[PDB]
Amino acid sequence: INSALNQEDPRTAWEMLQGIKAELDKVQPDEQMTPQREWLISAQEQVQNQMNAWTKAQAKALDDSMKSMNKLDVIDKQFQKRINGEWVSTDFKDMPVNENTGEFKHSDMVNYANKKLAEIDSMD
Amino acid sequence: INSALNQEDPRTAWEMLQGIKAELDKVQPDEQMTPQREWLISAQEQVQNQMNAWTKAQAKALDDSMKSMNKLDVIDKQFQKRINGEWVSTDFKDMPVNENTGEFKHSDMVNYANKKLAEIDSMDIPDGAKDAMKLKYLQADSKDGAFRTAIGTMVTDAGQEWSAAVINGKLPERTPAMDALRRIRN
Amino acid sequence: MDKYDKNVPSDYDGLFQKAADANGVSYDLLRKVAWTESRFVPTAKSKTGPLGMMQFTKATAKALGLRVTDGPDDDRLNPELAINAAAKQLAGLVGKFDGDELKAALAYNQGEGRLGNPQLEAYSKGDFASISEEGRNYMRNLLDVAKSPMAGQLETFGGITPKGKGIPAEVGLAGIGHKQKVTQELPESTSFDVKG
Amino acid sequence: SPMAGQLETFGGITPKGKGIPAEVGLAGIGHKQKVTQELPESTSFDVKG
Repeated sequence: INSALNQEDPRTAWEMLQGIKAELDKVQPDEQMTPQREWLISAQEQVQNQMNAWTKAQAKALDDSMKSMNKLDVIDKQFQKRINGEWVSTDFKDMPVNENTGEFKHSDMVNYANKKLAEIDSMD
Repeated sequence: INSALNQEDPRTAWEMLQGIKAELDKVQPDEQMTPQREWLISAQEQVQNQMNAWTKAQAKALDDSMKSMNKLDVIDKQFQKRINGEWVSTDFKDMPVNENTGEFKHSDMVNYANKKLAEIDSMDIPDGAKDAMKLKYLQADSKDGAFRTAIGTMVTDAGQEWSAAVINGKLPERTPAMDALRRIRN
Repeated sequence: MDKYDKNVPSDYDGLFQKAADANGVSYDLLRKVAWTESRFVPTAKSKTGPLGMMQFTKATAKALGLRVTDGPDDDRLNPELAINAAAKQLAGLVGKFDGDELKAALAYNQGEGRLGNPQLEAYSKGDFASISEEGRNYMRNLLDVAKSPMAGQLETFGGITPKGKGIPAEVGLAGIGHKQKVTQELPESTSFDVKG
Repeated sequence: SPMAGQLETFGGITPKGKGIPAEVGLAGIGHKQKVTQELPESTSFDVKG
C-alpha cells in the first residue's frame, strides 16, 4: 500500500490499489468493515489528494508553454500587419503585452524567424 | 466526500456536500448525531477554510489587474495635461508612482498607445479631426515614445526609398512611405 | 454583496417595472435575476464578460431573435432592449410551465436540450438529485423571491437530518473574503509653471 | 465480451463489490488553465492627410 502511494502518476496508483483490494478479497471473504479495508479507503483518499496536486503542476506547465505559443502568434500578426503596409513596429520591445503573453524576449524573435524560414521552405 | 473536497471552486463543493447530505438522509432517518453526520460537518468546515484560501487568490489577481488599469489611467492623465499646454514629461520613467500603480514599464506605454489609437479610430468624427488628434498625440509624445516609434517606421522607409532610388538612378514603381509622409506633411 | 440588497436605494431600476408590466414577469424576480447575473456592475468581466445587466452569451443572444450583429460586436449592450428580451424570455418560460411555476422557468439558467431537458424532467418528478450543482445553487439563490409549489421541497433538500434544511452556498460561505489592497486613488503630477 | 462482468467485479472492497476505474474515482478533480488564446491587438498609426 505504501509503495502504491509513492507513484508519480495517480492513475497508476489507483489501479495498483484496485489490485491490492482484489488480493485482500481472498483473505477477508465477507462484507464487514475491518481495519485492513480502512487502510485501502484511506489510501484511495490520499490518491485523490495526490491527483489534485498533480493537476496543479500539469495546468501550470501547460500555461507556461501556451504563453510561448501566444507570443509567437502575436509576432506573426505584427509582421503580417507590417508587410500589408501598416505602420507598426516589428521590434520585440514594441509588441503588445497581455496576461496571456507576458514580456517578450529576444529568443522569441529568434524562434519566430527560424520557424518562419522553415515554413516558407516547406511550401509547394 | 473526499472527491467533493478536491474541487477547485468551493461553491461547487458546498452543493456537492448538500447532495451527499440528502443521500445520507435516506439511510439515517432520525435526528441523532452519528459518526457519519460528523463526516459531513467536518467536510463543510473544510470547505469554508477552502473558501478563505480561494478568496486570497481572487483578491490578489484582481489587485494585479487593477494596478495595470491604474497605470494606464495615469499615463492618459499625463498626456492630457501635456496636450493642454502644461510642462510635464510624458516619458514612462517620469510618471508619478504610487502604491496603486507600482513601477512603470515600456510595455505600459506600448499598450497605452495601441489603446489610444484604437479609441481614436472608433470615434464618430470626420477623418480630419482624427488626424488632428493623432498628430496632437504624436507632438506631445516623448523622444523614445511609442507614438514616435510607430511613425518612425514611415520615416525610415521613406529615407531608404530615396537613398536606394539615388543609388539605382531610378524611382521604384511604388513609394508608399514617401507618399504617406508627404500627405502627413500636407 | 450580502442579502442582495432588497431595500437599497434602487440604482438604475427605471427599466424593470416597465418590462415587467409589458411581459407580465414579477418585478422582484427580474430584479433578482439581474442582480445575480451582473450585480448591477457596469463592467461585469468574466471569461466572456458581457457588461450588460443580463450577462448573456453569444449563442443565447443570437437565439433570442435580436439583431445582435450590430454595434460594438454585440447589440445587447444598451440595457433597455436586452432587459426587455430577457423579460420576454422569462415570461414565455413561466407561462409554458403550467401556471406560475417561477422556479422550473429557471431552465433560463440551463436551457432546453441535451443538458436541460433531463434536469427539467427530474424537477417535474421532484428528484433534485439529478439536477446539476449549478442549477440547484441558482434555484436556491431565488427562494426568497419566487412563487413555486416546490419552493418548500427544495429548501428541505440537503439537510443534516431529514427534518433539517439545506444550506445554500451564499449562506454557508457568507462573510468569508478578503479586501483588495489596490485602490483607484492615482498619484498626481504637477506642471513646472513659472510665469515670469 | 464474455469476461466483461468478471473484470468489473475485480478490485472491489468486498467480494460482492465492483472495482472502481480511475476515470470514475478521480473524476472531477482538476484545475483550469489561466492562460487563454485571447491575444492583444496592435493598431497602426494611420493618418491620411
